[PDB]
Parts: sequence; C-alpha cells; structure tokens
Amino acid sequence: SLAYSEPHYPSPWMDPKAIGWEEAYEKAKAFVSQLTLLEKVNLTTGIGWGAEQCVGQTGAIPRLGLKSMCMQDAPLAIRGTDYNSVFPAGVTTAATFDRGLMYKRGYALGQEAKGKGVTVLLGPVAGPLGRAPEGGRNWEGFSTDPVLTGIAMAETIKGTQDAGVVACAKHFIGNEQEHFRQVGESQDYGYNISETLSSNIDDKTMHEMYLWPFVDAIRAGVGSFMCAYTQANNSYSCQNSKLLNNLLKQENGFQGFVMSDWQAHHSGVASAAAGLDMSMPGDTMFNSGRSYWGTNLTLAVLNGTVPQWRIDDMAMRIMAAFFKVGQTVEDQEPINFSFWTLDTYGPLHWAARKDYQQINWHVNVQGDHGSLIREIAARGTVLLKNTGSLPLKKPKFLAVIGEDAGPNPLGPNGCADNRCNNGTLGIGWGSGTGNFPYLVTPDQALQARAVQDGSRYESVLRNHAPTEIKALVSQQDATAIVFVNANSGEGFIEIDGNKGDRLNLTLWNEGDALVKNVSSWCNNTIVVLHTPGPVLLTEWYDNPNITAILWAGMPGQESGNSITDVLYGRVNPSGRTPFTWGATRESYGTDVLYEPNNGNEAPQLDYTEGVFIDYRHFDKANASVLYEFGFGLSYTTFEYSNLKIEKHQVGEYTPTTGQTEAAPTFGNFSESVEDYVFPAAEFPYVYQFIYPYLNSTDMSASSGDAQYGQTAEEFLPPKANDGSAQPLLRSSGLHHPGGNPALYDIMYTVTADITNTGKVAGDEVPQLYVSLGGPEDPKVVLRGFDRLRVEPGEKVQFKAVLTRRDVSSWDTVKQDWVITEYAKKVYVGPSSRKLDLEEVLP
Ligand SMILES: *[C@@H]1O[C@H](CO)[C@@H](O[C@@H]2O[C@H](CO)[C@@H](O[C@@H]3O[C@H](CO[C@H]4O[C@H](CO[C@H]5O[C@H](CO)[C@@H](O)[C@H](O)[C@@H]5O[C@H]5O[C@H](CO)[C@@H](O)[C@H](O)[C@@H]5O)[C@@H](O)[C@H](O[C@H]5O[C@H](CO)[C@@H](O)[C@H](O)[C@@H]5O)[C@@H]4O)[C@@H](O)[C@H](O[C@H]4O[C@H](CO)[C@@H](O)[C@H](O)[C@@H]4O[C@H]4O[C@H](CO)[C@@H](O)[C@H](O)[C@@H]4O)[C@@H]3O)[C@H](O)[C@H]2NC(C)=O)[C@H](O)[C@H]1NC(C)=O
Ligand SMILES: *[C@@H]1O[C@H](CO)[C@@H](O[C@@H]2O[C@H](CO)[C@@H](O[C@@H]3O[C@H](CO[C@H]4O[C@H](CO)[C@@H](O)[C@H](O[C@H]5O[C@H](CO)[C@@H](O)[C@H](O)[C@@H]5O)[C@@H]4O)[C@@H](O)[C@H](O[C@H]4O[C@H](CO)[C@@H](O)[C@H](O)[C@@H]4O[C@H]4O[C@H](CO)[C@@H](O)[C@H](O)[C@@H]4O[C@H]4O[C@H](CO)[C@@H](O)[C@H](O)[C@@H]4O)[C@@H]3O)[C@H](O)[C@H]2NC(C)=O)[C@H](O)[C@H]1NC(C)=O
Ligand SMILES: *[C@@H]1O[C@H](CO)[C@@H](O[C@@H]2O[C@H](CO)[C@@H](O[C@@H]3O[C@H](CO[C@H]4O[C@H](CO[C@H]5O[C@H](CO)[C@@H](O)[C@H](O)[C@@H]5O[C@H]5O[C@H](CO)[C@@H](O)[C@H](O)[C@@H]5O)[C@@H](O)[C@H](O[C@H]5O[C@H](CO)[C@@H](O)[C@H](O)[C@@H]5O)[C@@H]4O)[C@@H](O)[C@H](O[C@H]4O[C@H](CO)[C@@H](O)[C@H](O)[C@@H]4O)[C@@H]3O)[C@H](O)[C@H]2NC(C)=O)[C@H](O)[C@H]1NC(C)=O
Ligand SMILES: *[C@@H]1O[C@H](CO)[C@@H](O[C@@H]2O[C@H](CO)[C@@H](O[C@@H]3O[C@H](CO[C@H]4O[C@H](CO)[C@@H](O)[C@H](O[C@H]5O[C@H](CO)[C@@H](O)[C@H](O)[C@@H]5O)[C@@H]4O)[C@@H](O)[C@H](O[C@H]4O[C@H](CO)[C@@H](O)[C@H](O)[C@@H]4O)[C@@H]3O)[C@H](O)[C@H]2NC(C)=O)[C@H](O)[C@H]1NC(C)=O
Ligand SMILES: *[C@@H]1O[C@H](CO)[C@@H](O[C@@H]2O[C@H](CO)[C@@H](O[C@@H]3O[C@H](CO)[C@@H](O)[C@H](O[C@H]4O[C@H](CO)[C@@H](O)[C@H](O)[C@@H]4O)[C@@H]3O)[C@H](O)[C@H]2NC(C)=O)[C@H](O)[C@H]1NC(C)=O
Ligand SMILES: *[C@@H]1O[C@H](CO)[C@@H](O[C@@H]2O[C@H](CO)[C@@H](O[C@@H]3O[C@H](CO)[C@@H](O)[C@H](O)[C@@H]3O)[C@H](O)[C@H]2NC(C)=O)[C@H](O)[C@H]1NC(C)=O
Ligand SMILES: *[C@@H]1O[C@H](CO)[C@@H](O[C@@H]2O[C@H](CO)[C@@H](O)[C@H](O)[C@H]2NC(C)=O)[C@H](O)[C@H]1NC(C)=O
Ligand SMILES: *[C@@H]1O[C@H](CO)[C@@H](O)[C@H](O)[C@H]1NC(C)=O
Ligand SMILES: *[C@@H]1O[C@H](CO)[C@@H](O)[C@H](O)[C@H]1NC(C)=O
Ligand SMILES: *[C@@H]1O[C@H](CO)[C@@H](O)[C@H](O)[C@H]1NC(C)=O
Ligand SMILES: *[C@@H]1O[C@H](CO)[C@@H](O)[C@H](O)[C@H]1NC(C)=O
Ligand SMILES: *[C@@H]1O[C@H](CO)[C@@H](O)[C@H](O)[C@H]1NC(C)=O
Repeated sequence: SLAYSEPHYPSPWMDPKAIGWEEAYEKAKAFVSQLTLLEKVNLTTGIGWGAEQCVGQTGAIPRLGLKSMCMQDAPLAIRGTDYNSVFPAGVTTAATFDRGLMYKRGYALGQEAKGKGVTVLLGPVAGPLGRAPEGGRNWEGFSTDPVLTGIAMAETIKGTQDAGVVACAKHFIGNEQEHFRQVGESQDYGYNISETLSSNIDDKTMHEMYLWPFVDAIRAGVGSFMCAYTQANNSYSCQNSKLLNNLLKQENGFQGFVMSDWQAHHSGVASAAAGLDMSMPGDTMFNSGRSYWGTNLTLAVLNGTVPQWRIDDMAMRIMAAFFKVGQTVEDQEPINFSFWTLDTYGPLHWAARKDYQQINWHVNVQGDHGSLIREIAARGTVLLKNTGSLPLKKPKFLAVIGEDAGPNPLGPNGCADNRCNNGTLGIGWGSGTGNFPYLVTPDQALQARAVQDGSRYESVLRNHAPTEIKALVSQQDATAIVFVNANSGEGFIEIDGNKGDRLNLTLWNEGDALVKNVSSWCNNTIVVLHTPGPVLLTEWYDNPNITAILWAGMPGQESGNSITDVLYGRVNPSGRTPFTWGATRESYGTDVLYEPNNGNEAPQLDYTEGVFIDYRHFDKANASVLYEFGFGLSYTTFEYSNLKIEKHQVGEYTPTTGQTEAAPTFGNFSESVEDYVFPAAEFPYVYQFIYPYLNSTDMSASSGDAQYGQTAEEFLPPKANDGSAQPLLRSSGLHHPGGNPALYDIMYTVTADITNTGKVAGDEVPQLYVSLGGPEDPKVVLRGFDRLRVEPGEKVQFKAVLTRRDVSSWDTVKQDWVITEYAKKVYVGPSSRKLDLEEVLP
C-alpha cells in the first residue's frame, strides 16, 4: 500500500538528430570532447551555497575560457540585485490569456537576466499547477488548467531564450504545497518527519494534467528542468528514474539538462543514474563543504560506478542548452552583481569571506520594461462585478480605503525576500521575487488622477479605523475604493502561522470585515483584491452597495498605474480568472495537508481527486461557484454566433518504433589517480567551496563516505550502467521532443464570430472547450483561446485548432494516447460556463 516508483534505466543520452537541438548538439560535442574528467565534473557540480555571486554557480573551465555559469532566480524578476524590474506574477500573467504578452514578459525578463550576466533564469513555473488553492507558491505558476499553463510556459520560455538566456521549467514534479517540502525546515517548524512529502499520482492524471504543461515547455525548446524537493511515489524527484529517465527523457525526448532544486539532491551515484545532470547549489546541504558530486563524482567515474557515457551526457546536456540559446564560450557577459549583498565592494567568495574586490556594478537592465509591466497587469486584471459604477469618469469624491492601497512604511524592499504583508501587495514572498526599482501604490496613482480631474481625494491607509472610515465614506457622493489582500509564498518564510501555504481562503488584515463595514456605510463601494489565488467572497459579494469587484492578483512594480488604467477605462478589462472562485473552502474538493499523516516518515499526498481539480471538480460535483474559470467582464458586451468545425484528413496514429544509438563517449581521461589531487601549489583551498579534486590518492579516504566501496550492480537497479542501444517508446517521437509528432497533427479547425454589441472598443477572450465524452472525463476541458480587439458594432472571427493530443485520452494499459469512441462535443464562449455555441465533432 505504500506508493512505489518503478525503475527506468538507463538514463537516456542526447539524440544528435533531435529537431531544434541539432546545431546545439554539435557545438556541445566539439566542446565536451576537449574536456578532462575534472572539467566535466566542474560543469555538473555547483560550487556551493554562498560560494561566489549567483544563487547557484558551476565550476569554471578556465583552460577553455568558459566562465562559471550563473543560475539566478526568479520567474518574475532578477532576484537579489538592483536596477531591475519586477514583473507581474505568473498568475496575473495567466489571467491575460494573451500569448503575445506572455512572450514579451518572457523576453524582457531574459533581457534583464542577460544584462546581469545570468546564464540560466530559474523559471517559468508549471509545478505547482494548483492542486489546492491554499498552495503557498501557486501564484508563481500560471493556472490550475494544464492547457493555459502549458501555453504560458511555452510563450514565456520562447521569449526568455530568444533574449539569449536558458530558461528552467520547475518544479518537476508534485511540489503542490509547501508543508513538508523539506526535512530540516519541517523539523524547525515542529514537524518531526524523516523524509519529505510524497506526491502519489496515478499515470493518467500525470499525463493529462501535471505532466502536460512541462511537455509544452519541452516542445518550446526549454534548455533545463528543475527537479522538485518532494518525492513522487516515495522516490525523491531528483533521483526518480520514472520521472527523469522515463517520462521526461524517454517518452518526451527531453534534450536539455535537469538541475536539482537547492538541497533537493540527496545522493550522488543514484541521482546521476536516475537522470540528474546538475547539482545545485553543489553542496550536500547549505555550507556543508561537501558534495554528493564534485570529488565524489570524480571518484565514481574513476571507480566505474558512473559510466563515462553518463557523465559525458550530463556535460553534453548542460553545454547544448547553453549553446541552444546563443551563449558562446568567447563572449560570455560577466557576472556583474552579487546576490549576497548590495555593497559595491565585498568578498567575491561570500561564505569564505575572501577575495575582496568590486562585486556589484549596479547595471541598469530595466530599459522600458516599466510600461510593459503596467500593460500586462492591467490586461490581467479581472472585472468580476460591475453594476454600472465602472469605468470612473470625473467622480466628485474618491475615498480610497485600506492598507493595501498604500506604501509599506519601511519601503517596498524593507523586508528580505518580500516577507511582509505591509502596504500594497506587488508580489508574494520567497525566492520567486526580486527587489523593486519602485512600487507605484494605488493611492499615489489614484490621487494624481483625481487631482488632474479636479476630483476630491481622501485616503485612509489602514484596515482598522472604523471611526475615520465611516465619517469619510458615509458622506454624499463618495466613491469608496477598498483595496484588500491575502498573501502567501515559499515555505522558508512564515507570517502569522502561514508557513508558505495559506492557512485559510479569507482576506488578511481583517479585509472581510473592512469590506462589510464600508459597503454598509457607502452605496458606491468598489473592491479591488490583490491575492495570489482565490478568497471566499460569499458573505459580501452580493451586497448591491458593492457596485464593482476586481481581482488584480500580483501586478508587480506598476500596480497603482495598472489599476487606475482599468478603473478609469484607459484599459477596457479583458482578463479572465485562471482559477475558480468557490463559495466555500470545501467546494474546491482539495486542500493542503497541514499535518503529517504517516507517523514520523514521509507524509503521503494521495491525488485521489485525479484530474478533477478546480473547474473540473466544480463542474462534475456541481459544487458552489461564485465566479467560474475563464470569467471576466468588460465595459462593453460581446455576442457569439456562427460556430463551424472543419474536419482535417490525418494519417493513422502510428507507434514509434526502432532503437536509439549506443551511448557515445566524448574524449578520454587519465588513469593516474595522482592527476586528480587538489593542486595546492596553484591556488588555495577556499573554505566551504565545492571542488572536483581528490584530497589524496586514497580514493576511499578522499570520498569521506563511510559506506564507500560498492559497485553499481549491488546498489543501483538493473540497467543503470547499460550504454547499449535502447528500444524507443511508442509514445515518443523519433527525433521529436514532446512525444510522437502525430500527437500534434491538426484534426479540426474551429471558427466562430464575435460581435461587439456595446458602445466602446474592447478585447474579448473567447475560449474553446471540449467534452471528451467518457463517464470518467470532465464535463469540459479548455483546449484553446485567444484575445481579440473588437470595435463597437464590428464582427471578428475566433479561429482555433484542435490537435490529436487535444481530443485524446491517456490509456495506461497501452501506454499511449488514444481517441476514445465516445462522442466529443466542442463549445465556444466567454467562460467555462457561458458555453454559448455548441457542436459535435464531425
Ligand atoms: C485567515 O488567516 C488570516 C492570516 O493568518 C487571518 O488574519 C488575521 O486575522 C486576525 C484576526 O482578525 C488579525 O489580528 C487582529 O488584528 C486586529 C487589528 O489590529 C490593528 O488595529 C488594532 C485596533 O486599532 C484601533 O485602536 C487602537 C488603540 O485602541 C488605535 O491605535 C488604532 O488607531 C485603532 O483606532 C481605531 O479603531 C478604534 C476601534 O477599534 C476606534 O475607537 C478609533 O476611533 C479608531 O477608529 C490595534 O490595537 C492593533 O495594534 C496591535 O498590534 C500592533 C502590531 O501591528 C502593535 O504595534 C500594537 O502594540 C498592538 O498590540 C493593530 O494595529 C486586532 O484588533 C486584533 O486584536 C484582537 O484579537 C487578538 C487575537 O489574537 C487579541 O490578541 C487582541 O487582544 C484583540 O482581542 C480582542 O478582540 C478580538 C476580536 O474581536 C476578540 O476575539 C478578543 O477576545 C478581544 O475582544 C487582532 O490582533 C491579523 O492581523 C490577521 N493576520 C494577517 C497576517 O493579516 C484570519 O483571521 C484568518 N481567518 C479565519 C476566519 O480563520
Ligand atoms: C506512482 O504509482 C502509480 C500507481 O502504481 C503509477 O501508475 C502506474 O503507472 C504504470 C506505468 O509506470 C502503469 O503500468 C502499466 O500497467 C498496465 C496494466 O494496467 C492495468 O492493470 C493494473 C494492475 O492491476 C491496474 O492498476 C490498471 O488500472 C488503472 O487503469 C484502469 C483503466 O485502464 C483504471 O480502471 C484503474 O482505475 C486504474 O487507473 C490497469 O487496469 C500495463 O499494460 C502496462 O504495461 C505496458 O507498459 C509497460 C511499461 O510500463 C511495458 O513494460 C509493458 O510491456 C506494457 O507495454 C507493452 O504492451 C502494450 C499493450 O499491451 C503496448 O501498447 C506497449 O507498446 C508495449 O508493447 C511491448 O511489448 C509487446 C509484446 O508484449 C511488443 O509487441 C511491443 O513491440 C513492445 O515491445 C504498464 O505496466 C500502471 O497501470 C499505472 N497505474 C495507475 C493506477 O495509474 C505511477 O506511474 C507512479 N508514478 C511515479 C512517478 O512513480
Ligand atoms: C565509487 O565512488 C562512489 C562515490 O564516492 C561511491 O559511491 C557511494 O557508494 C555507496 C555504496 O558503497 C552509496 O551508499 C548507498 O547508496 C544507496 C542509494 O542511496 C540513495 O537512494 C536510496 C533509495 O534507493 C533506491 O532508489 C535509488 C534511486 O533513487 C536506487 O539507486 C536504489 O537502487 C534504490 O532502488 C529501489 O527503489 C527505487 C525507487 O523506488 C526503485 O525504482 C528500484 O527498483 C528499487 O526498488 C535512499 O534510501 C538513500 O537515502 C538515504 O541516504 C540519503 C543520503 O544519501 C539520505 O538523504 C536519506 O535520508 C537516507 O538516509 C539515498 O538517497 C543506498 O541504497 C545504499 O543503502 C543500502 O546499503 C547500505 C549499506 O551500504 C545499508 O546501510 C542500507 O540500509 C541499504 O541497504 C547505500 O547507502 C553512496 O550513496 C555512494 N555515494 C555517493 C556520493 O554517490 C562508491 O561506493 C564507490 N564504489 C567503489 C567500488 O569504489
Ligand atoms: C574548476 O572550477 C573551479 C572554480 O571555478 C576552478 O578553481 C579556480 O581556478 C582559478 C584558475 O585556475 C583560480 O584562480 C587563480 O587564483 C590564484 C590564487 O588567487 C588567490 O591567492 C593569491 C595569492 O595570495 C591572491 O593574490 C589572490 O587575490 C587576488 O585575486 C582575487 C580574486 O580575483 C581578488 O579578489 C584579490 O583582490 C586579488 O587581486 C587570491 O586570493 C591566482 O594567483 C591566479 O592568478 C593567475 O592569473 C593571473 C592573471 O589572471 C596571473 O597574474 C597570476 O600569476 C596567476 O597565473 C588565479 O586567479 C581560482 O582561485 C580557483 N577558485 C577557487 C575558489 O579555488 C578550477 O580551476 C576548475 N578546475 C578545472 C580543472 O577547470
Ligand atoms: C561524498 O558523499 C558522501 C555522502 O554520500 C559525503 O558524506 C557525508 O557527508 C556529510 C556532510 O559532511 C555527513 O553529514 C554530516 O555529519 C556531521 C557529523 O559527523 C554533522 O555535523 C553534519 O550535520 C549537518 O546537518 C545537521 C542537521 O541535521 C546540522 O545540525 C549540522 O550543523 C550540520 O549542518 C552532517 O550531517 C554525512 O555523515 C556523510 N555521509 C556518510 C555516509 O559518510 C561526503 O562528505 C562526500 N565527500 C566530499 C569530499 O564531498
Ligand atoms: C448601503 O449604503 C447606504 C448608504 O449609502 C446605507 O444606508 C444607510 O443605512 C444606515 C443604517 O440603516 C442609516 O443610518 C442611520 O441608522 C439609524 C439607526 O439607529 C437611524 O436612526 C438613522 O436615522 C439613520 O437612518 C442611514 O440613514 C442610511 N443612509 C442613507 C443615505 O440612506 C445602506 O444601509 C447600505 N445597505 C447595505 C445593504 O449595506
Ligand atoms: C446612492 O444613494 C443615493 C441616495 O442615497 C443615490 O442618489 C440619487 O441618484 C439619482 C441618480 O441615479 C438622483 O436622480 C437622485 O436625485 C439621487 N438622490 C439623492 C437623495 O441624492 C445614488 O445614486 C446612489 N448611488 C449608486 C451608485 O447607486
Ligand atoms: C523524531 O522521531 C524519531 C523517530 O523517527 C525519534 O527517534 C526522535 O527522537 C524524534 N525527534 C525529536 C526531536 O524528538
Ligand atoms: C509590518 O512591519 C512590522 C515591523 O515594523 C512587522 O513586525 C510586521 O510583522 C509587519 N507586518 C506584516 C503583516 O508582515
Ligand atoms: C466594523 O464596524 C464595527 C461596528 O461599526 C466595529 O466595531 C469593527 O471593529 C469594525 N471592523 C473593522 C475591520 O473596521
Ligand atoms: C447544479 O447546481 C445549480 C445550482 O448551483 C442547479 O440549478 C443545477 O440544476 C444543478 N445541476 C445539476 C445537478 O446537474
Ligand atoms: C579535504 O581537504 C579540506 C582542507 O582543504 C578539508 O576541509 C576537507 O574536509 C577534506 N575532505 C576530505 C574528504 O577529507
């Protein structure tokens, strides 16, 4: 009954004919073939926590002029530096339903990363997907929906990598919550567990939901993946061969490299054989001075436990990702910041406190990304309710209410890793953040607008001030705009009992009681919500005194300007909620696991709900919805008509057959153990730094590993060291990453007309849903969408395609995608429940 993860070996090696990777492969081959074993180990092993400048860094190869590779957070900003931008969070980006904006954000991020000397930007995020709305880090990702998220991953990645930086799809996989993600962190919170939470996911659910968006990332050409902290069926993701070897590298033919999350790598030989390619930040645990790779990897190659073909492939994947995005060994942008301090001068080697020099150049990489940020946040703002009060036009009297309207009195970067819920909520907390160059609060932008218009403007920037608030908002003609929030983030930070994950789905800082009080005192109350995910609006949303409600998510640096643009109709809102607003906590049907459920061993997160999370659950159970997935209003109206479906002629879905090549080796290495000894007369051994060298020619003593001495055959599973040609999986694509290319054959083109039946120009977000028709299938699933500009009175065409994959189901008996015999239907409309146009697939 304890969930089990099958062995899948050997770890697949790169394919020289993989489309998109052919040129990268050859550049990697020419480079890797020149390398000594120590130099290959330098590539694969991080230099340690705090070792130099970036969040993580590899060893350098200074013989060939390769500077150390810089791995830097975050998905929405370059973390821990200055003169960068802070972009809107993934969840706000997802809410745009706008491919172009997703690409532009990705590109701008990559430009900032490139300008700092970053090699790999640690984003975007398809895990967590959003199994449960209390998930602390859901806001870093995109949507609960696998299609929207998959598209957002692909667009973001294409942008970042077009800007010349490697992207990293994380976290792979099943890190849906922060509770019990790490042993030490759990123990310091009073949870005595010996291993991290295990996500136990059935094969169908894996293929149709959690894996799906990462496959889109693979097909978009993502250079790297990050394996998760958590386990999958009680094997840690970074040594999980089912995950890394089979699903990622075999079935979906991934050609890039897998890096560990920071302290997610727990074993040397076992992880490498299971598909891990880079150990970040390089040490066993932060500041340990030791590594599961480094010296140990050198020794494992020297003693035979790790084959040469395997380490050669790790270096090939790392270098091929580097070359794929256009980085060169000659013209590397120097690392021009230090993560560990904003000081211009300090130790290059931070943990060791050595090599004092200039470590921050304070390079301005912001360009004109401010206005792009302002635009994305406005387009990802969801108008949930409007009885006529919006847009605002020369109002007599604005009363802006709430702490979330105002500044953090200690400044927008006053708290490390954004760990306060003081002032306006620009982004959440944790590693998925960066330092603001500024943070425009609603109060600043709304005042300036009011003064320009001759509107009266007063604000009370506290949630608990009923005397003052009542006296203000109860006056004649007041338009009360109440800003309220909820917050969440990464598990290393805790605010008021919220350990990463949210304890509840209410507003913070007495937000709910504030909104009830203001709406009881003022019949023109407008509520703006800054939240990482849904909160329960049930007790107050239906008050007619609340004339409008907006969810503005995590807008990033231009918050105040974005919301003012929407409030006054400079942007006509089109953004759609990328999750469901349920009536209760229980209506969601999933929740965070807050208490260990397996004694002192690994807690078990059984995904018994299957694919029925968010709107799939709400539709199937008919649970209480306030606002459905894909819902959002505009200041105009739209009419749907004229649905048409054109059937395409396609060939049969043919199983992929044949063999891989035998695993190649690139270059050779000396057999003299003395050649691998630490070169002490060349440079000093730096404290806590992670090196490839042995301390002496005694291999056993050099390991410092009390269990040293066993061979692959007695501690790894069968075929872990098998470098012979391997049969291809029928679901794989021959030379085609992302699965059998026949999956992406277009089977239908769907079209419909959209007419703007109101007075003003606006964007519409038509959506395409499919009913796959089986009794265990969701009622409808998202399969396409667009964002289209329509003038008053104008008619525009929505056009979208359905691939074979889009109408298939994973058949676990077959281990492939099948189109089931059940009648499928197509729906098109402005939301998951406004299914205006319907037609059966012909
Ligand atoms: C879901 O999860 C959420 C996240 O975890 C969770 O959110 C949390 O909710 C809790 C509970 O609501 C929040 O904590 C509460 O915060 C309240 C507000 O605190 C601030 O304001 C107070 C009152 O301010 C007025 O009075 C002051 C002096 O008298 C003046 O200085 C002010 O200017 C202000 O005056 C105005 O209002 C007056 C009337 O109120 C009016 O006459 C006057 O004219 C004017 O209009 C301040 O006192 C308070 O200051 C404290 O804290 C600050 C730190 O910020 C310190 O600097 C101060 O020294 C001081 O200690 C804040 O600025 C609090 O009122 C509330 O306190 C009460 O409850 C706590 C419970 O722990 C008691 O310890 C405390 O003694 C109080 O008890 C009394 O009332 C309660 C409630 O009715 C009652 O049960 C109890 O028996 C007793 O009667 C509390 O601290 C918390 O902030 C939220 N967290 C986050 C992170 O946002 C949410 O609840 C969850 N939801 C669910 C459903 O599970
Ligand atoms: C976490 O744990 C999860 C739970 O265990 C786990 O999910 C499981 O994932 C594995 C794959 O990793 C699945 O294994 C398959 O099992 C198939 C049999 O499944 C039936 O029996 C099971 C046992 O009783 C049932 O549990 C299962 O029920 C599930 O599905 C039902 C609906 O179908 C549903 O009602 C249930 O509720 C439940 O959800 C089901 O009834 C088995 O067929 C399959 O074998 C193929 O694939 C293997 C590779 O894994 C091959 O080794 C094997 O040889 C088979 O492939 C060959 O044959 C196929 C057709 O028969 C061909 O299509 C293939 O191409 C292939 O053909 C080769 O051989 C031919 C000759 O024989 C030759 O001609 C060809 O050329 C070629 O060489 C596989 O073992 C398992 O079912 C999943 N279970 C569930 C519940 O989801 C999850 O993966 C774990 N996650 C992690 C991260 O570890
Ligand atoms: C050459 O040099 C190298 C480098 O110095 C030397 O390398 C060292 O070699 C020693 C052995 O001499 C290694 O110690 C051994 O490690 C193994 C693996 O430990 C890790 O994985 C455990 C889980 O194992 C399963 O899954 C992995 C894949 O993830 C797979 O490799 C295994 O075969 C096993 O597979 C089974 O389960 C799979 C998943 O479900 C299935 O798919 C599969 O079918 C199988 O059913 C895990 O438990 C372990 O976790 C512990 O340790 C980590 C720290 O590493 C800690 O974080 C955890 O909390 C746990 O405490 C690891 O992650 C391990 O299995 C061995 O343990 C057995 O044997 C010892 C006796 O030595 C017993 O005490 C144990 O109880 C158990 O029976 C053993 O610990 C060492 O890791 C390795 N060092 C490095 C840096 O790589 C090598 O020795 C040299 N060789 C020569 C000839 O010189
Ligand atoms: C695997 O990856 C690792 C990690 O990247 C590699 O390890 C590094 O290798 C490089 C090059 O082989 C080492 O750099 C050399 O460092 C020595 C020693 O410098 C230290 O000690 C000096 C003597 O006391 C001292 O003067 C130095 O201080 C100056 O420099 C620092 C650093 O920039 C600066 O902050 C200070 O203010 C000082 O200005 C320092 O404390 C150094 O002597 C070497 O200089 C060579 O080149 C210069 C010209 O560039 C030349 O003038 C010299 O004569 C000399 O030839 C060089 O900088 C580095 O120290 C290693 N890093 C660590 C952490 O140990 C490893 O090499 C990779 N292996 C493989 C196989 O690829
Ligand atoms: C090659 O790999 C092997 C493992 O395969 C590796 O051996 C391991 O090294 C670690 C780190 O040095 C050892 O763990 C340490 O043990 C000492 C006690 O003797 C502890 O002080 C350390 O505790 C840390 O974590 C604690 C939290 O629980 C903290 O309280 C404390 O402050 C420390 O931060 C730590 O547990 C481990 O015992 C060995 N394992 C084996 C099997 O020998 C070896 O170091 C690698 N070699 C190289 C050269 O990198
Ligand atoms: C919607 O907002 C309006 C204000 O725009 C609210 O109307 C106000 O309701 C209060 C409470 O009933 C009235 O206040 C006073 O109540 C005392 C009771 O002791 C009474 O004696 C006073 O004469 C006075 O009525 C207030 O007059 C009234 N204001 C207006 C302008 O009508 C309304 O209650 C809100 N509704 C909801 C459902 O939130
Ligand atoms: C809030 O309530 C006031 C009355 O308390 C409304 O004021 C009326 O507005 C209409 C126009 O819609 C005028 O013709 C009336 O003369 C106004 N009456 C008074 C007594 O001022 C106000 O419209 C309400 N606001 C909203 C947003 O519905
Ligand atoms: C944690 O549980 C283990 C048993 O797994 C026990 O031996 C240990 O004492 C516990 N930890 C603490 C700090 O009490
Ligand atoms: C706001 O700042 C104060 C420090 O002045 C801090 O104690 C408090 O926790 C912060 N509030 C929140 C909600 O993070
Ligand atoms: C709401 O109003 C009531 C009574 O008018 C007051 O006692 C309570 O403290 C107020 N709450 C907030 C958050 O303003
Ligand atoms: C679903 O619930 C709604 C009320 O929320 C109800 O009107 C409708 O009939 C229900 N549909 C079912 C059970 O199919
Ligand atoms: C290797 O030498 C360093 C001193 O430079 C020491 O701190 C470290 O523990 C040694 N490692 C082993 C495995 O003995």
